[PDB]
Amino acid sequence: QVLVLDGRGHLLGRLAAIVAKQVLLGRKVVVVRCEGINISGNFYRNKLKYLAFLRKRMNTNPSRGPYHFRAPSRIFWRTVRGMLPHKTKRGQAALDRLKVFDGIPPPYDKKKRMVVPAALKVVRLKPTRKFAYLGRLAHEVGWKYQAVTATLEEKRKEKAKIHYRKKKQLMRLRKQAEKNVEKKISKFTDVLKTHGLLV
Amino acid sequence: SHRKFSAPRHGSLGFLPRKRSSRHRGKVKSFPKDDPSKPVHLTAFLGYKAGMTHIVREVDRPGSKVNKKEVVEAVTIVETPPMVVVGIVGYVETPRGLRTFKTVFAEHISDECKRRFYKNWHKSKKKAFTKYCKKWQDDAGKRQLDKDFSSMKKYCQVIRVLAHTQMRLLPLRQKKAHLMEIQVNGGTVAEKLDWARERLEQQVPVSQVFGQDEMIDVIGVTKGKGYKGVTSRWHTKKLPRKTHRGLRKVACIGAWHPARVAFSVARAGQKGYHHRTEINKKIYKIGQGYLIKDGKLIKNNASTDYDLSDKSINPLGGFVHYGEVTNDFVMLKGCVVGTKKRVLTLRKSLLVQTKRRALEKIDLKFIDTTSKFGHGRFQTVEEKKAFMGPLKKD
Amino acid sequence: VRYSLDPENPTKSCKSRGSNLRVHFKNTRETAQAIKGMHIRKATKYLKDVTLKKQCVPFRRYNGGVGRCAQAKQWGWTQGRWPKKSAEFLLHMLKNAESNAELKGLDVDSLVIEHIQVNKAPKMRRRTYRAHGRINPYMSSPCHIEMILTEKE
RNA sequence: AGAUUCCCACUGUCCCUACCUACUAUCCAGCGAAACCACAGCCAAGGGAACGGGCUUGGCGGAAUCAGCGGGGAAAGAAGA
Ligand SMILES: [Mg+2]
Ligand SMILES: [Mg+2]
Ligand SMILES: [Mg+2]
Ligand SMILES: [Mg+2]
Ligand SMILES: [Mg+2]
Ligand SMILES: [Mg+2]
Ligand SMILES: [Mg+2]
Ligand SMILES: [Mg+2]
Ligand SMILES: [Mg+2]
Ligand SMILES: [Mg+2]
Ligand SMILES: [Mg+2]
Ligand SMILES: [Mg+2]
Ligand SMILES: [Mg+2]
Ligand SMILES: [Mg+2]
Ligand SMILES: [Mg+2]
Repeated sequence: QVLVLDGRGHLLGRLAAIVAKQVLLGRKVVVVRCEGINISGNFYRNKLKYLAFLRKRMNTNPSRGPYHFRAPSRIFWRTVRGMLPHKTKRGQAALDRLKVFDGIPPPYDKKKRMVVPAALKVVRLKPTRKFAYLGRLAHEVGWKYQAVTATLEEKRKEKAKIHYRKKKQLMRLRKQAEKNVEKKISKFTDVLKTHGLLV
Repeated sequence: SHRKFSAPRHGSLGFLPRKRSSRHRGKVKSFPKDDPSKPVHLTAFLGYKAGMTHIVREVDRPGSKVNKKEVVEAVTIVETPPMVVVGIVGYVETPRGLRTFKTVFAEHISDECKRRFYKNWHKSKKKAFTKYCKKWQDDAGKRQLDKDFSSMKKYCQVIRVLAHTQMRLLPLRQKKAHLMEIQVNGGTVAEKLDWARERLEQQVPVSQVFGQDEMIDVIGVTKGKGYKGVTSRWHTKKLPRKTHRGLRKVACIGAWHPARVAFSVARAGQKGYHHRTEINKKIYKIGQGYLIKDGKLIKNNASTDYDLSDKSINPLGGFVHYGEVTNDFVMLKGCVVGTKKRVLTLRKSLLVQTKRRALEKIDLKFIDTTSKFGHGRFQTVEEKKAFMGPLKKD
Repeated sequence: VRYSLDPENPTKSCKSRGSNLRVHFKNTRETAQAIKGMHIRKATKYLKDVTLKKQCVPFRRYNGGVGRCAQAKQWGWTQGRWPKKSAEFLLHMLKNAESNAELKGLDVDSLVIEHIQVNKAPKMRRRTYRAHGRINPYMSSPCHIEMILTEKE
């Protein structure tokens, strides 16, 4: 009853165009690893496109000014808050369904994550164009936590290689008892082929 | 239109929340960087300001007029009694910051530290946290201790240590003590933790932390001066005499069309009692306390190589507003932050100090005894007697 | 006479009322809101420790320019003051009400005050003298008081 | 006790600001007013009777209050001399 999403290879506008509709239609969405997102256009143009937003501070008391968040999470939450009516009680009661994380926390690693195909760089971009990462961007613009994230995204890949090995190890045992037995399940398959399940 | 004549700005915008500091004791924000090369060692230290005095030394720098001349300088005196270790505390490394992990105290915590945790020591029944000290004599406790320590072997990255000051040795009025965390830099966590496990409930003096004339930083709280104006605060000019509604003001606050007022205009409020962090104070001398051996006490603290009198660093009639000094002392350079009887936090240097003036080695010649309390004209007691003579009071 | 809020049982309730008293109205409203649910042997100790600057009375509504005090941190509020007349002129009322709680023949030292009420009053009139030959009025503001005790063990 | 300029002596007018004192302000017990007010009060741009406190598109927002403060409210005064 709760969606999950990856963040590698997906675009920024195309993902937030699916998610700002699926939240308002009553569906809790969690989007993890929002530093592998990449942006269209080359790098230095999206950096001058962003530093011309960092130069815009309210003049007389910038503490009331535009809160410039720098993390790639609170940037993806920024560019969802724009696609929502965030002044009314149907916007402020929708943003408490969304939950954004940098990296990937332990409550959402032992779960199968879904992947949107309509927002991928290899689909929605010609392959002779340029793209730009978001993580190396936030590091260039004031994010202090790549030296922690890179090794906590190293200890789980090492844990999942192990979980894939013991997934293969139970599958081979399954196809060898499925080779020994089928003398006595010879009749429970001539009823499945004529209904289309093992072709 | 435009301002006709240019001018630089009054004050700095780097310190703008000029408010009464929410903490009296200084707080270290930035500990130095470790490497697994050096052996383990502490970084910060906690003391108490007393007063000021002269000094007269020789100068060794080539390329100036003052070479091989007897200059004078002005120092402070910072009394630093030995500190006590009462517990360890670890830290973890997260993307959301740096979370604390686990804290382990000692068995017999003194009552100087049982105070700080209370407000009204007279009315309380002094249930001084005596369920946790059931975990150092029973064999159901030293399991969870050995697993807490193996957890901070494995999952911890930075280890600060809890230390409190020692108040019985001071001529101050109060009887309460200052706790503080101090980071241990060194090798791995196994070495750092096996080092600090030994020092548990011990005294730690100054010289096993510092050395000599290492450039250090001083974090402290300013003298406070009440609710001063804008002339005493930002140091502007005064209006002329012919005014009507005062003259210690600022005339044009803001422009018209920005209908607000900008936040950088000098306004009137609190002055002093702030947090500040001075860098590169150099140490000249680390003395020693009044130690009593062979019946009587020996007090040749300020005996240099050339005076070789037996006088100590207490002047005539004690320091003003502090008392007398029995413990050890460091001898800084220049003024420091804080009024008298103010607690002060020392720290080693952040920076790779390699120049020609922070490598100078220091020889003293003559430490003064100036009883500020009145103009001084003597140095010690007996010379005043062997010079005035006998009195009617005798 | 007929009071505003009717008592639960007039066996157990004693009444009192003062008309056309010369005090202020706002001070008396607030110090007659701090007193509402207490006991009578506590109220007559409080209203003396208001006199001698021990416990304070917090201004919650009529708080224009009223400075703060530290003793009001018991009531969980910052602004208090120590009014004297408004504690005399409704203490001499709890002696009237106690004497009528004896005349009716109840138990005195278990009364719980349940109802107290202060109204506005007809304003008096004087005048003062300002510049340019103008005259501004200088009126007062008295008050009416009525209160209903009740034995609640 | 009239209006102009220059030199001598003197000086906190000024470089460059400091410190002390009296009555006030500040807090308390007492007494206790008026001028004013359509509704009320956070900002940038846009259009608009061409310089909005409210409408539009965005930035954002946490009770109740004390001493100060003069940028604004195209502030108050007077049916423009
Ligand atoms: Mg300029
Ligand atoms: Mg004038
Ligand atoms: Mg002196
Ligand atoms: Mg003195
Ligand atoms: Mg009110
Ligand atoms: Mg008058
Ligand atoms: Mg007249
Ligand atoms: Mg009063
Ligand atoms: Mg307009
Ligand atoms: Mg308006
Ligand atoms: Mg509206
Ligand atoms: Mg104004
Ligand atoms: Mg105007
Ligand atoms: Mg006209
Ligand atoms: Mg006219």
